[PDB]
Amino acid sequence: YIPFVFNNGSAAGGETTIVVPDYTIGVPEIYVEGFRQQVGRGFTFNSVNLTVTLAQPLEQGDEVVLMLS
Amino acid sequence: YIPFVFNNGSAAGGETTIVVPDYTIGVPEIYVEGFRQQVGRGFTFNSVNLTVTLAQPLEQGDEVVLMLS
Amino acid sequence: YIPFVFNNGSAAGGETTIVVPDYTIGVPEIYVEGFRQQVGRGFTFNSVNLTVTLAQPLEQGDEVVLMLS
Amino acid sequence: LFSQGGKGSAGILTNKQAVARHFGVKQSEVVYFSVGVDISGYKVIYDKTTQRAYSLPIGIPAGTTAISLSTAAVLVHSQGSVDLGAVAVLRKEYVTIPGDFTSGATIQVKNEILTHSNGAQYRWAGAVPKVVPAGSTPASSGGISASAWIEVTGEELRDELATTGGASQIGTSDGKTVQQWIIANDSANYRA
Amino acid sequence: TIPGDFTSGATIQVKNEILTHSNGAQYRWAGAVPKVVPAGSTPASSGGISASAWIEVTGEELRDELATTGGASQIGTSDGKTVQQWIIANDSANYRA
Amino acid sequence: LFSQGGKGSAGILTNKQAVARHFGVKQSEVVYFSVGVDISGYKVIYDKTTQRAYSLPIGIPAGTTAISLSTAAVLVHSQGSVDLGAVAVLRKEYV
Repeated sequence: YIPFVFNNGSAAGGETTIVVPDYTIGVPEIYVEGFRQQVGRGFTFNSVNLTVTLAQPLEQGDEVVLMLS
Repeated sequence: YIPFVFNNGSAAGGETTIVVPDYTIGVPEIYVEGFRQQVGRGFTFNSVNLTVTLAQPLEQGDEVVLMLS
Repeated sequence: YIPFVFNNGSAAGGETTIVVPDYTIGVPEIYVEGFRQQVGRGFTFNSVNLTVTLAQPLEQGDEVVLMLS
Repeated sequence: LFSQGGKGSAGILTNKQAVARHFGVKQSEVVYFSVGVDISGYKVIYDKTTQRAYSLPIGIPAGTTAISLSTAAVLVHSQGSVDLGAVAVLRKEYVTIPGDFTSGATIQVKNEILTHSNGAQYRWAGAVPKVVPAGSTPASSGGISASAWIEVTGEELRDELATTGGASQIGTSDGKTVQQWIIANDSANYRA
Repeated sequence: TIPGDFTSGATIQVKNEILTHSNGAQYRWAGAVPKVVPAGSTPASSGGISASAWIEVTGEELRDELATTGGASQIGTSDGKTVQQWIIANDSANYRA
Repeated sequence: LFSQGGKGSAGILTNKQAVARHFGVKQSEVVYFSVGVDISGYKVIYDKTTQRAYSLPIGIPAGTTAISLSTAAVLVHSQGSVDLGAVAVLRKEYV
């Protein structure tokens, strides 16, 4: 998997959705502050818009590492 | 690795051993609530019975993601 | 990735740098007590010396799983 | 630092554990405050901005949502408004603010108690943002009274002793209460 | 400090559980494993405030120590003499009476 | 036990959260003590060896570093020495 780091590792706060690059045909894992999230549980990835809908809104400075497939 | 989610992501409680599907010839990693476990430390996988012996008995609602090889 | 466990899973304490085997041409991930670390954020890997420079000095008994590439 | 999930959105559950253990409640009984959360059935509410947790008053109707929470812990919900600082003062869930009177600290919430050089902690019974200048004392900052600084560790016993029954709770060397001895020696005052 | 107060009603499972009252005091129950308190109650109405009943916790030890034979000796008067000393000084009135 | 990041170097932030909630301060206002940390601007200091946290006295000058912290919570910094046990007694932060 290709690791994608959201906003250099520090989220701006209040982010519910994250846009991944085109290459990403799937996001199997999300690592929020070292916590692995499963598809459908901690986040849902839609392939049409290329956007990861998160279970929680991100807070300021959150490190989110997106695994792109 | 093939991620296997134990009981839809919510364990029934008091589970010491987890049975993996046949395909699994090995379980290199266990993710209990986002915590990676190493073989022999947090869990031991036996190939004969296809059962993962956990270091702790699972509590009710625990999210365990089993990596199958 | 090849998982490398530092000092059988229990660090001796006060360890800032970790030496990886030769095979390792890169260390993409570090798992300190189940916490994934990103290159440049939680650790920096130098290919010349084959040493992982950690953001924090390790404490006694810390479980560090090094992913070698 | 290592990425240990104690920051921001990934620290909600561990922070809830810490708050529940501090308040003696269940982890599921702690709620984070934002604009629209259901505060019903929850027993402690945690303010993310001030990183302060307040015990929610019981009896909040099912389905009640929160609009705003002031820096003085004034919580306005859909069914009304609650001064969570006053509730914490009633439950004696005080926060000993860092500093003392001689250094000067500003009190935002009623449950915030300020240390003094005598070893006592004083809570302010007046005014949402009581400000205390450096080098002050409880007497200099408003006095020590019911509408002023109140010592917290002995507040209830001090108030109970100040009532008409206070002399009756204090025994003398002969096994008689101070009130009984006052009634026994009042013949001197009557005679005078 | 169990959530709730006497006016709302809380049930005490463990002896260390202390119930808040509207006076700002916390009372612990010295009787009975599952003390139940109905809504709108008070420590006096729920069993009273005594050694075998509700006990205020923040001043429990000092209240008990003041209730002993030495309590009057720990309290000083305006002239620098203890309350016990002044009681012994004015007891001539009681003796005379 | 499971590897839950509550041990050693990976438990600094959660322990800081716990200490801050116990003391009513911000998580960024708790500092771990070692030989050379800047204790300025911090309001609570945590001793890793004794696993005890003490409220730092206010007014510590900016840039002050710590040399040693005795088992009696005697903290010697670059600008002086502070008996953190006495400070805790004054603030009634008893253990």
